[PDB]
Parts: sequence; structure tokens; C-alpha cells
Amino acid sequence: GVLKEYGV
Amino acid sequence: DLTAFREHFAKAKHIAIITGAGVSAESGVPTFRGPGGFWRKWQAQDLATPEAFSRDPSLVWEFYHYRREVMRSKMPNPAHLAIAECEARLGQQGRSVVIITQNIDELHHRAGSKHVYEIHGSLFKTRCMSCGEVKANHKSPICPALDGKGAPDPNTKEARIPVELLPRCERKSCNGLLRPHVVWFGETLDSDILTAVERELEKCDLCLVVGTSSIVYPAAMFAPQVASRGVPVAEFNMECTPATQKYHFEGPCGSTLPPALE
Ligand SMILES: *C(=O)CC(C)(C)C(=O)O
Ligand SMILES: [Zn+2]
Repeated sequence: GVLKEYGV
Repeated sequence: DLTAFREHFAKAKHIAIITGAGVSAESGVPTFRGPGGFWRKWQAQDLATPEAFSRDPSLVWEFYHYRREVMRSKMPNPAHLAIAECEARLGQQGRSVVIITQNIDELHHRAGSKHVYEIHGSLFKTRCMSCGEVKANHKSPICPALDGKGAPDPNTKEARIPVELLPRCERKSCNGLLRPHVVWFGETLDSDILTAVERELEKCDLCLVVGTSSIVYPAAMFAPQVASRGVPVAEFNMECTPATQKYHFEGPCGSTLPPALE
């Protein structure tokens, strides 16, 4: 699943 | 050039509008991120995580309570409205307009937008930790215990609210603890929504990016899908474009966007 803000 | 854009606008049958924090910012909504965006001693990154909720659920709810309350005085700006009315107007003519927003303040809904996708959820929804039911909730205060809490000044006392007095699921066989139905840092976006947004963005023949750029999350997930189809993309934000450069309208969305959509 797509980590919010790509996990940054 | 506006003219160029308007020629596309007039032809377009399926417009998709992605909206970022810029448009909520112009309605005076704090995002609590970057220079002087503080709440008490913290910033959003520190509090908008499941770990923070686990460690200190009162404190997090205090933070979200405040955020829910400060929405009582913030209204939709002209960008929200122009979008909503545009949607309304084009719908009449069998042309669609969808909103994909990162914002969790419901301002597009209050402007009267209808086809809106809240990919990071909403301050005015709860999810139950036990049973997972998502319920719309605008109570003020969301629960008694929190009446008058959530002050921002760094020196406030913690309300250190017992966990059973924070908002609790009403289905009373359950009584689970509620959390804000927002996507916290380190969580995934709900994939049912992403599949719907995919479908919309494929249908789409004009794409607007407002209060953010395509070169950054979340617009970045998708704008490439649409640009690789030859669909025009128009950014409206307060970012500068280098001397040497599809469409970009620098300024406040409050000012730029309504002329554009009329
Ligand atoms: C992610 O964008 C952080 C959100 C908006 C969910 C928050 O501020 O809690
Ligand atoms: Zn429940």
C-alpha cells in the first residue's frame, strides 16, 4: 500500500 | 497563457482537479508543518502517527480536537467555490469534474463540491479501533471530556484524559476507542480509493493541480499516468517556474483559479 508521502 | 488553457477548458469533458495544502492554507488553516507551524511543543510529524496515538492518545486527540474547532472559523476560499460551482455547472452539461484532495478539512465539501476523493481522510470522521466502523462526526466537542481542551500555547497543561473518556464507539456491544479517520505518517492510503482515482484519471482529458506541484507527492503518483496520455496539465500554486520554461499560473488560487474556471 502506498506509504503516505512515500514514507519520507 | 490563459487563453490557451481556456481553449482546452471549453473542450474538456472529464476534468480532474488535484488539490494540495495550498488551497487549505489560503483559508487560514494551519498545517502545523515547517517554520513556525507548531502546536504546543510539537509539529504534525510528531503527533500524526499511530505510535503517538498509542503512547499518548489524550494528547493526540487534544491536537485533533483543536484542529476540528479551528475549522468553525475558517471558510472556503474563492478557489473552493469556483471549483464547486464549476462542477455544478459542467455536470448540467454532461461534463464531469472530480476532486482528489490531500486535505482533511472538508473545505471542498462546504464549498459544495460533490465528487470528491479524500485520500488522506477527514478530521470529521472517526474510525473505531475495535470494529473499524467509519462514522461522520462533527460534534463540538466530539466528547465532553475534551470540552475546552486542546489549547495551542506551548505552556498549556496536558488534559491527560483517561482513555475511556475519549471518544468511544457507540455500537455499545463494542465501545471501542475512536481515532481520527485520517492517514497518519507511516500508514498506507486506502487502496479502494486509489483504484477509483486511477479510473478517474484515466477517463480524464484535463488535469488541474492546485495548491501543490505535479513534481511532488501526492500529485506525482498520477500526473505521469495522465501526461503520458497527452492530456494537458495546469498547475496553480505559489511556486516559481524557472526563467526558461505544461501550463502554470503563479499566485494565490483564490485569485488565479476563479477567472480560469468561469
Ligand atoms: C498527512 O497529510 C498529515 C495529516 C494531514 C493527516 C495530519 O495533519 O494529521
Ligand atoms: Zn466500534
